[PDB]
Amino acid sequence: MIRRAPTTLQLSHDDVTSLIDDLNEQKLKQQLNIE
Amino acid sequence: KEIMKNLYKINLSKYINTEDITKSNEILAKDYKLADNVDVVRSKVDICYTQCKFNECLELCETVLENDEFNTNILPAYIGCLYELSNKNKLFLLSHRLAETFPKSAITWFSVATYYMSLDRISEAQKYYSKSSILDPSFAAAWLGFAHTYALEGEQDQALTAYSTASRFFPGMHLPKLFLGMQFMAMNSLNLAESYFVLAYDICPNDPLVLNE
Repeated sequence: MIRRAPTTLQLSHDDVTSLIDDLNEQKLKQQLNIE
Repeated sequence: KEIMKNLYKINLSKYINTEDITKSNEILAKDYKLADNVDVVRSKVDICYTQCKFNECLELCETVLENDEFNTNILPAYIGCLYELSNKNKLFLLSHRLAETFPKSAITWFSVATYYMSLDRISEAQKYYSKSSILDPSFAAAWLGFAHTYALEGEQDQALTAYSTASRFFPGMHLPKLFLGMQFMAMNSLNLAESYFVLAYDICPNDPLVLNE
């Protein structure tokens, strides 16, 4: 019988934007600490 | 009756009480030299198909098909296993020979549609699954492939009715309902998908598709 191709999860744009933002404040954290 | 009971026991469904089917297979293999029988081979191929052992499917069915290449009982499992392995040359040869052998059978047109699906040409598979479905009302493969062609085409509204129609003509077969639940997943309607997945899993406790879904 024709088995369906299983659905595949996709890396959304929203979560990767959230992570890139979090990294920006992450690097912004110690730059003032260094100063 | 000592042999007739086992021969009849061979042909029931494979999902449940699988181990007894295997034991009967070896029972037939001993003391009756019926290991070369075609129907024993069909039972083993369907057994391997239930557990998705597609490589063992291909090897055994290639051994049996060399003797006889047009056994309509055998062919659907072989086409399914070919599409799983995703090889187009063997499917193309078999489909084009079957087209010129049995023009009025639905199996050959179903095979042509499967070849196009291995080639990802959804538009021709639409028509060539419709033809096979029209030719044989009792050919569930045609409905599932037809709804798959809708789903892979891009539109899903018609595929919804297609999978529902496939489910209604064949009560008791989990797989059309499972495919319909995946389409509900594709449409982000999980409430019905919960019940549909549960009903499909009621009879398929161990298979990759159900657990993955």
